[PDB]
Amino acid sequence: MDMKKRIHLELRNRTPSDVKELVLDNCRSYEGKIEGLTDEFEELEFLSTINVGLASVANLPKLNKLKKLELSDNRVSGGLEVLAEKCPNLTHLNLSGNKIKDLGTIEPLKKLENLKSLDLFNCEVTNLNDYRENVFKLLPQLTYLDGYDRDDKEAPDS
Amino acid sequence: LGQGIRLSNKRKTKEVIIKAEKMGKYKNLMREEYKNLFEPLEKYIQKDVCF
Amino acid sequence: MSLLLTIAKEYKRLCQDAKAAQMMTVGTVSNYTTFKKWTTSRKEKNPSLRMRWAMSSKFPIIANKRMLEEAQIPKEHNNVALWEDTEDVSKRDHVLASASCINYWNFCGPCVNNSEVIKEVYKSRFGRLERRKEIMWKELRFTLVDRQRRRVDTQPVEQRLRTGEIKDLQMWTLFEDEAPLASKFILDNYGLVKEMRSKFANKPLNKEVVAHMLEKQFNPESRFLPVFGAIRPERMELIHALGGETWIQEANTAGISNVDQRKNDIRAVCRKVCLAANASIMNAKSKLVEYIKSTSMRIGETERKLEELILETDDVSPEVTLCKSALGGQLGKTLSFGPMLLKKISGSGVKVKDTVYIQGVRAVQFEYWSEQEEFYGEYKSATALFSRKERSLEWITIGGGINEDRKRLLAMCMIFCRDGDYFKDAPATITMADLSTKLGREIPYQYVMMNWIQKSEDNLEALLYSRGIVETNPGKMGSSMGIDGSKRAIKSLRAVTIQSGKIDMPESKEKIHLELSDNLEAFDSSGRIVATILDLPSDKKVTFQDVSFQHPDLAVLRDEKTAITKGYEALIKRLGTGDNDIPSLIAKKDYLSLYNLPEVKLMAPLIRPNRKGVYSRVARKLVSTQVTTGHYSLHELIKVLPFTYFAPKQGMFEGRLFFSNDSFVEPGVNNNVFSWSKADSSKIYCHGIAIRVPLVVGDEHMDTSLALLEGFSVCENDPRAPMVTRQDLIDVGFGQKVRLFVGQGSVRTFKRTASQRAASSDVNKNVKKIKM
Repeated sequence: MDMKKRIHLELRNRTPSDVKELVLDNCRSYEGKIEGLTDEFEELEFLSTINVGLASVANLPKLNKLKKLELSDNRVSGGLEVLAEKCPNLTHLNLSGNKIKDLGTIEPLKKLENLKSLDLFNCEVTNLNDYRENVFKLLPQLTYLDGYDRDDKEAPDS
Repeated sequence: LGQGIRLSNKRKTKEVIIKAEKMGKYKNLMREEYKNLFEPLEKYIQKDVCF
Repeated sequence: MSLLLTIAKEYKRLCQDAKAAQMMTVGTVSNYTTFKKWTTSRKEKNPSLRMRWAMSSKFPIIANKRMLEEAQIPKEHNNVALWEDTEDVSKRDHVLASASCINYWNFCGPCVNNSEVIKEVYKSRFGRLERRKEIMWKELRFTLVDRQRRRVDTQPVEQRLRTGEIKDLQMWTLFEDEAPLASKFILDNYGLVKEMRSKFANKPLNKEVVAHMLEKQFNPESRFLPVFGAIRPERMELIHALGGETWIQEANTAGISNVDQRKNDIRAVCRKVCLAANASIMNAKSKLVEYIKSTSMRIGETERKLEELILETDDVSPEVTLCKSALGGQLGKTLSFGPMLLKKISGSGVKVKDTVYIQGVRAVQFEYWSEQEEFYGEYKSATALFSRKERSLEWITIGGGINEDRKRLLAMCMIFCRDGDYFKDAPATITMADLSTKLGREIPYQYVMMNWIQKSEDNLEALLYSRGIVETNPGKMGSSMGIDGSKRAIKSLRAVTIQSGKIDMPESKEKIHLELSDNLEAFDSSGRIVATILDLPSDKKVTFQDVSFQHPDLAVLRDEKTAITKGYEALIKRLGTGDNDIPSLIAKKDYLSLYNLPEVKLMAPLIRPNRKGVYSRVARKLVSTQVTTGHYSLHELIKVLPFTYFAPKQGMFEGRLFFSNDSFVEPGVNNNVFSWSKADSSKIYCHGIAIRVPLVVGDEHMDTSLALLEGFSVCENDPRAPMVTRQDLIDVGFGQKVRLFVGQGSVRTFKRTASQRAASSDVNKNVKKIKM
């Protein structure tokens, strides 16, 4: 469909200032660019954007109360600097299914001191040598990776 | 002498095959590398071999 | 926006006038088309001279003005004039511009983000290019060519359609707001429209060009041309670069475009169903029609209905002809007598009776036509032009290239004309058993002799001997044919002429509406037979791929998988409108009433009994999760519901839901038992069979208000109901009324209640109650 209509539909007369969750999976965004988002969304604490033909995350406005994000099934690559300035209080992130080649693209995520879990599956980075260990050494604050902590400790449900 | 040289047109759609005994008959068609390696020995050739 | 307000102001100003008001008030909207012609009418005799003289000037073109200002296009770069403020007489909103101005824009000017959409707009020509690139040329040779003239197709095209089926498609992809009522072709071909719509959406484009290109993408260019060698569109599109009257550029082009495979598969299916219906004795007609409508097949990605493809193709075969006749499909004036092909050029006649004695004295009636008539005939790699006269083959000429084919064509022609003494006194070898009636169905002596020839070559030799033989006179040696099929001999057959060079196939752009009998023999406003079931191969076994024979008799599955499929079908049929159905309940979030449906109660016995509770738990869980929010996938509930009938329990779910026949389905991944795709969201594949889901509600995957149309219908107009758009149409309640605008200059009233019944059955059954 289109992120605009999807959003206007999810907003069943509700102001964009009292919601705590939003989902936009199985939609479309022209040029793989966000469309319809603003800083009006303040109380939002969760987001889900999956399989929407996205390619970059530059347009996303400033969201502080957000503490979980999902960007799987898209083809984003390179823009992880924007996440730090816009959402500094983020804890859970997911990127499985996107275009990720090296670690230099991941380095910015170190500044997300509030980060706990990260999900990278089906990406090229996973096909390297000493990838879990090197990542952990890069992002020490992190504890969970693709659902498994150091020593392969399966994470709980929630 | 082993199997003879082979000819071909530009697009390679056609290709003649010739034996060694007759390479002295088309020495004009062959490329300079093969040409400078064949004339000095034509003396020692009898039919298809080298004495 | 402000532009809208400007349009309103312009409309007001224009209505203030009297003539404009009279014309915009009188008549309907169609008058626009007429008005489109009385304006901007001007032509030229020799645009060539005019063009040269015109371009010679220093500002020869016209162009928009505001587009230039916005494009910051100046009037010079390093001293070359680019345009000048002025007004053309016709447009009044355009300004004269230089040829140098175009160059300026391309080299340095207003850049755009992307333009690969072009490859889709002109897909046919990029396909031409690719097909060319995948060729391996070969040597060139010189010689004479036997180029026969004939009607063929030059444009390879998939899913060839009609024109009425296109004028609609050009709208739902580009102009949906201005769309008309949904036609059947749309409701049937949903995924196709969705595909064509996914590419030309949210793009900056000129739409008229796209529509024109789509017309070309769906038009097989039919031409009457000289041809040599094989006949395939992949070749005819570049025949100009393969050979002429005196030269040939050899090249292999066999493995491209995969066209004729579809046609041969179609013809095989037609033969199969024709034989099946022939197995009957009194209803083969209705049996065949049922087999037709109860069948579908895949083309590339999409699934199409057989009866729809049959009415689009032009394969003149004794199988396709019968089908197209049953469905009342008109067709050309082309005959068929066994494997050969025939076409009448001139003449007339009428049926007449005669008899022959099979063995000793056994009278058997055989018919034959009266006055002289010409015919063209075409067998494998062989052509002929002959004439019949009162049960005799008057003359014949041939231009083939093979002896065997020549002889077979000659024999089949002699038969077609009942020429010879055999039709006067049949041979001893034939008997009453070989006569006719395998199981009661008679056989005219014609096809009898046909199979008698196909049986042994010596029958053919004797038949040829039945034709007069004489000594090859001088000079005619070249134009003579022996018994072996030699271009010359010392003694040759009677009234025969040979030559090198095929015959030019005739042509006629005519159509006829024929019928058929209960014995599968078509008639054309006369006692002539154009097709039958005796002119096709006897039988053969084939394994058809990507096909759907959704009919009991035409099925090989057992009662178990068939029961599963029928349960799924019944469970889907509850996807309509009205309370007690799943859509209303979903809207009301009554995820519980679904567990108590009767259909799940009928499919429950098929569930594995030792773990039915655990599966039930999981199913109910998923349902609530999907229903409570609103983010659901209709293709998963229809799959998991049959398990929610029993009571939950405790246990380890290991990923798969088994039935009682060691066949499972998995919730989230497609398998052999239940498959589907986001591309074609209107189909469900169970055990290979396909199922058409109605379009009543649209979940996350479905697209653009083309998935609600089977839930709406027309009703008596009510001015009280509100008028809304095509997007808010989803927020209505099942059973409500609403006014709406359709296409252009038309408003109606709709109601969100469906009607699954059609007119076929109602017309067919009601007409059967009148012949009594």
